[PDB]
Amino acid sequence: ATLKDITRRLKSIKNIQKITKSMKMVAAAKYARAERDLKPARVYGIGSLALYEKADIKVPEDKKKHLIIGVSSDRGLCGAIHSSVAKQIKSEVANLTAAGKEVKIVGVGDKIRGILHRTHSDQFLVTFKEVGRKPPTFGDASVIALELLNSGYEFDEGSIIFNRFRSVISYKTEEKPIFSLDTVASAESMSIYDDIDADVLRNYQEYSLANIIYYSLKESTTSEQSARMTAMDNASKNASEMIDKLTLTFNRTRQAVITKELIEIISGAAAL
Amino acid sequence: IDLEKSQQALVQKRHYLFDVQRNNIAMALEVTYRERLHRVYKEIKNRLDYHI
Amino acid sequence: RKLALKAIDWVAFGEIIPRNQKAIANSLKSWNETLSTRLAALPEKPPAIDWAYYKATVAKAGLVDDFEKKFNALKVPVPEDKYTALVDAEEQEDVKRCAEFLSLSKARIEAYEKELEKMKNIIPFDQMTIEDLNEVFPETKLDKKKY
Amino acid sequence: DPNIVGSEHYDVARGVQKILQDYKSLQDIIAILGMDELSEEDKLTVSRARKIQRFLSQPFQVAEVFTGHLGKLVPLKETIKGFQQILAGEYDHLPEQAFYMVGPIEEAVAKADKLA
Amino acid sequence: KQVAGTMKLELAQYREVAAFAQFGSDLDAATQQLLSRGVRLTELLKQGQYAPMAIEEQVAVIYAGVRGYLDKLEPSKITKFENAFLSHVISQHQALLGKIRADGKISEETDAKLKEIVTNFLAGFEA
Amino acid sequence: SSDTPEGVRSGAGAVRDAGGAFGKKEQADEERYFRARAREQLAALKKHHENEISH
Repeated sequence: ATLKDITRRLKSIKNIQKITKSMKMVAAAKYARAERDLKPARVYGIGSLALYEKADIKVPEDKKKHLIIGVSSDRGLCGAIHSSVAKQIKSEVANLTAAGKEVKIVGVGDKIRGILHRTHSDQFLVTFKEVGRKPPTFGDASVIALELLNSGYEFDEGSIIFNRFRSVISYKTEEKPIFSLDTVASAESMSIYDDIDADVLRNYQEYSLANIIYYSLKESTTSEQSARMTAMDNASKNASEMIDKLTLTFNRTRQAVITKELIEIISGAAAL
Repeated sequence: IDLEKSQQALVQKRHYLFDVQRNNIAMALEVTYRERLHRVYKEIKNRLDYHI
Repeated sequence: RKLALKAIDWVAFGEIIPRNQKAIANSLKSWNETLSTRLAALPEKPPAIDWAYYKATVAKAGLVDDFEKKFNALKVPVPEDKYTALVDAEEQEDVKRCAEFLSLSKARIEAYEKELEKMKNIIPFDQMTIEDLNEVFPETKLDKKKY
Repeated sequence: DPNIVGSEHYDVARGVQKILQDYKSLQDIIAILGMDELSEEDKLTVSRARKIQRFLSQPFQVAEVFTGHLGKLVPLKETIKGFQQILAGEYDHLPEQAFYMVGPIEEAVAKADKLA
Repeated sequence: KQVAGTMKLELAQYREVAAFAQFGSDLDAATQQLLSRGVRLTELLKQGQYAPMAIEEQVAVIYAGVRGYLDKLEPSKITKFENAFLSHVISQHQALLGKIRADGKISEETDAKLKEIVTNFLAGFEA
Repeated sequence: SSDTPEGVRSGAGAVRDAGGAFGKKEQADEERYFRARAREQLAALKKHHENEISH
């Protein structure tokens, strides 16, 4: 704790105070656009939920295969967005693989695959990258849903997990079910339902896969930005408390070396 | 070929455990031998060490 | 220097393969490592008598030179040889099991040597026979083949 | 020293300084950035070294008159046994308010039994 | 100079890149091979107290670290691997180490004999 | 105490001047990027050199 060491440490946190206060002003604009875009696509996911209210379909007893899809960005510094999804995913494959069904997961974005490559390194169909650096769109959901068919894996039950944006402070990780075989998609509620064939229900459910990935590309991007604002305010408040405690230590250490060198001279004259 | 060589390489595994048993008990008996001599070698100095 | 050698027996000696008796060998080599160098520093000989050295320069004799004269005139108490029963009785029962299992696999080699040579008997040509091909591929009684 | 204090004790000694240093060497990053930007192995030298700091505080005999808590004396062999069950990871479900101001290790699971 | 010349650079390569403590991405072909060579050479460098080695007993144990012959262990077993290795070479291989101390260098035929001894011992180390 | 010439201020590039646990978190982060671009580039060299001869 000399005078040089206190200065160089105090000079460092004065840099980190500026960078995180600029970085909050960058991510305050990205959230302010990503708040705007979600309410148009709010009515897009109104329609696919309204399908299942009038026709109540469930996964009846057991499947031979399965899917788990989990969305994220590739960017860090967002707090508890990515581990609120990976720990949800490991809370279901432990709950499954005892009823006998085979599970295979796909993680869109890099940060899910980073968490789940040391334990779940075997149930990976494909991986994606480059999500959320540019704003996500609908043509982005048609590359996930198209390469998901050039895979050979017949899947008969799946789900997707995303953070439902609630407020600026709060997000809620939710789940939504996916009915993908035509067997479960043609059941007792579908008895009234007309002209669609088995070959048309082949067509209709596939557009819902590009749809229901698009509803979760608009939820997990707003919540990843508004937790990149709130967790940067708290790196900026926690830096103001560290320099004001280091200015005081600097001030006492500055005064105590003026006095130290001066007594070396007063005693150097009077000893002659 | 495998069911012949399963009994072939087994009896070479049966004789390994008898080489290991024959030297372990021969050595573990031998480690107590000089250790019996060590303590008497220890005690004959300590009665000399007390007097000097 | 009473000391015995051995053979290189570390690789497959943990692969003894008992009825899931992995701890039987995994504890066996663990005793084998520590006992080796420790009994080597026992096996050769004891060091020089330093009891006679400083008792000669000591003048208070009576219980000094006589104690080294009495206590150093006897035999070394050696150990007992109690490990002989499992030496012979455990060994030959695995060698007697070698006799039957090398012949019960030999008939399984001999019947498999007859099973392929009968497969060469069936066809002498592509267009060979309708009964010699009726050994491997089967026939049965009335109403067996459902489809 | 492993020959004087016994080689089992000497390894709980040096092995509990290793987990304590590694909590100190991340206090720059935890104070600025957050707990939530760490790996999964280094959220397990943080949660295990906050159970170890609290399990070094003991109620003294002379301090009963201050706070009204019974002074505890532990023996030697029940501290070595009681830290190997925090280093191996047997108590990783109990909270950290249970390792605080208790004597031998069985009071820590008893204080954890109280709050439920 | 042969074994600690390459060690000096393999440890220097380690220290530039091995100070994160927070991982997000996975590059086992790219980075995680090099930092696995350091922890095997860091935990090799630890020592005891009042038991100092020799130089040819040092060339042997350092040979087995840089030549890839330890990347299939666990790092919590290398301090245990060392004393079992060192007791085996002083006991069974005394005429080996006397050609390193006398001839100075580790010759190419001396490189040959050591190539089996580490692998023969690694075949039966943990069993 | 920064809105005064008498009150002390900081330089540019002082985080890596200290030597803390952010100066280390940045010196290593740059090697974990520019070691893996060094074999995207390295692989392409054989082809690029050939291409120069071609045109």
